[PDB]
Amino acid sequence: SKSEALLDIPMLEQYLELVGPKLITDGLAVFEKMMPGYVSVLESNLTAQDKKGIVEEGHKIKGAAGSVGLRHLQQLGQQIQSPDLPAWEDNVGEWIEEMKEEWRHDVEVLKAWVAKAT
Ligand SMILES: [Zn+2]
Repeated sequence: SKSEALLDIPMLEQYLELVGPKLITDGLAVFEKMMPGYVSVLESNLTAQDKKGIVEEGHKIKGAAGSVGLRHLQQLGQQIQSPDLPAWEDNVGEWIEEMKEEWRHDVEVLKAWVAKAT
């Protein structure tokens, strides 16, 4: 059930048919190199209590993750960039830490899925 929950399987299956696995795996390699810096910027903005900085970085990750089918990371970045939500002030530091702790795992789950599908 982890593949279904963390990845966008319909999008990935259509992508495999249209482009093949190489564009997905190359995109994923770029995502892995940029994510350490994206999460560090989220954290430094959280410390500075810079709301615009946090929302801007959330939006960048949302797009980045959605491009490679990381549906749950995309949903976290959607929540991070949504200060209109009643729970935002209470939970944005929790969603930041959740992202920090899990993104490498979510990348390993997509790598395995692409390996099995191909
Ligand atoms: Zn999570």
